[PDB]
Amino acid sequence: QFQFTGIKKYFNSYTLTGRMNCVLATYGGIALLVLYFKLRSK
Amino acid sequence: NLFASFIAPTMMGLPIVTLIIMFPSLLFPTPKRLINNRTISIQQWLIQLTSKQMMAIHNQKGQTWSLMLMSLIMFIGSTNILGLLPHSFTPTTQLSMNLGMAIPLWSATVFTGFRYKTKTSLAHFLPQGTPALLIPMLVIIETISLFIQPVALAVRLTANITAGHLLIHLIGGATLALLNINTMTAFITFTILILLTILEFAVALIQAYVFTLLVSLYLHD
Amino acid sequence: QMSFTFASPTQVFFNGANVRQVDVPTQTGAFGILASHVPTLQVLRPGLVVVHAEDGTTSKYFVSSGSVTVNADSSVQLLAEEAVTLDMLDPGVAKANLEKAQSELLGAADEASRAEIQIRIEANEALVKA
Amino acid sequence: RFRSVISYKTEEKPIFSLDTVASAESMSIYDDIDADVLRNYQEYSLANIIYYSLK
Amino acid sequence: QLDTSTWFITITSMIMTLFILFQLKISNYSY
Amino acid sequence: AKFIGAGAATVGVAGSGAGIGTVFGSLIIGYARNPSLKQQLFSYAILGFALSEAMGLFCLMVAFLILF
Amino acid sequence: VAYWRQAGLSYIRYSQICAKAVRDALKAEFKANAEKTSGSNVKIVKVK
Repeated sequence: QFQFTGIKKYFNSYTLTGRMNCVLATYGGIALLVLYFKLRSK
Repeated sequence: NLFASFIAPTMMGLPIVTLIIMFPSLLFPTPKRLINNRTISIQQWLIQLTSKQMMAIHNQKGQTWSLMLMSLIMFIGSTNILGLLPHSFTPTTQLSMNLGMAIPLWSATVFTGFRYKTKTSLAHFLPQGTPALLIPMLVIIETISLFIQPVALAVRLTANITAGHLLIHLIGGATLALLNINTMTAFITFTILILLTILEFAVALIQAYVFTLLVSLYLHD
Repeated sequence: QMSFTFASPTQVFFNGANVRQVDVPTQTGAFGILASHVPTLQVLRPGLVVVHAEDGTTSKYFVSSGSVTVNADSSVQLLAEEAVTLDMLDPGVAKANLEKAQSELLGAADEASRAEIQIRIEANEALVKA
Repeated sequence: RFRSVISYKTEEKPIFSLDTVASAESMSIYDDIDADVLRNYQEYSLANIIYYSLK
Repeated sequence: QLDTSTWFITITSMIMTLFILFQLKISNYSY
Repeated sequence: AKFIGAGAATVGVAGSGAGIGTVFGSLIIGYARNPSLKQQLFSYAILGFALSEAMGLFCLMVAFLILF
Repeated sequence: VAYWRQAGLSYIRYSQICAKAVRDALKAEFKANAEKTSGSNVKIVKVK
């Protein structure tokens, strides 16, 4: 709403590199899948 | 028994980990006047004092990261100090958020270095100067040394706080048990003495966590 | 293998003499000089300096302040403001001066003047030992 | 400067009592130095040169 | 105990708070 | 037997940390006296660090061999 | 740095004090060296 314009410069200027959270998401998903498989094996 | 607080993501009918982790922000009022009350003047003086001691190394590009680092240090420091309360629940105990903190910033630095200074960023693996004729041996040393930074950076934080709380709980249990058999105030003396060190041990961890990232960023900037 | 010159603003004791070793009570601990010692530059403190001659005899002198210099070769220049021998000293007057300087400490008011008094008591206590 | 009972010569000598200029490459051979020591050493060298000139 | 494979909520909430709340409040400062 | 042998042989890498701490400490004090000669000091330091880490790696390899 | 330093005292002042202290301890027979020292013969005239 009225908060995007406050830090819009930051988001589109310098956090471009820091915006790579894909590695963390993939690692978390893989860990969760492995844990689910282990739990299902029982 | 002992492992009750740690494995307890804010037990309730609906999880309230978000409420617990968002609570510390309701202690930093935002300034709205030229001259303000006492409670915010100290905060801004402290922020000014801390800023000039750490971000005074980077030339121009590292000055952009100033807001992120100050926010990070204030957040971790506020989270750790609030956990000393008798029945609190420190979110920094959990490994999940520690793992979700280290990886993004480390990745940002490492592939920011390659984007602009690829020639020099590739050279940092080989130590500067002539290292005799042992080049292939140390080349594989520093590259594996690269990958261990986030793991240690998370694990030390995940470990030390739990160790401290375990010590406090065990000493409390010990001083409770010895009430029935004989009289010994040495144990409560140990507790009150250790509490000072546990109180002042958090801020050192905050400082080390921020400083290591500062050094890592400055290398590739 | 040494050229030692122990001079004073008034008289000269040695001029290019060759001795085996010289022991100096400088600042920041004692010292020992033999053969090709590493170069150094240090000031002195009130104490006793002994010089070992090639024959084997040891000559003794008392030094108040000055400078020490050992150069690249085996050349040593020891220039001191004072250079005296014990035979012209009185131990009793030394003890009396020390006794007065003791109460001078409590007599002092300001830390600079008491620093001067402390230098006084340091010199008096140093000399009464021998 | 006194040269003979019937002649004399006028001369001057330089002073490098500044600490910063003293700390140069050639001083690296001396290996037990400190800033305080060099300050005291220059202090003494000044009085020595003055006394020699008067005499 | 610390590894129970329920790590989604904490990461989401931490990202939200750190990257919105604290930066916005800390930006309104003078020096 | 394999598990306990592996768990006992892994201890030998402890000395590598002490040696690394020693060499790096010497470089710090050494640089303080003669900053001009910082070029030659490193070569020595690297040599020592590499040698100690090689000894530690050798012990680790022996432990891995006894495990398998 | 010693106690005399950081106390308003210079090395020359300390040398003067120690030399005076040593000269005091001399025997009365040899006390003619005060004539030789006689360090006070120069007056000071400032610009204003």
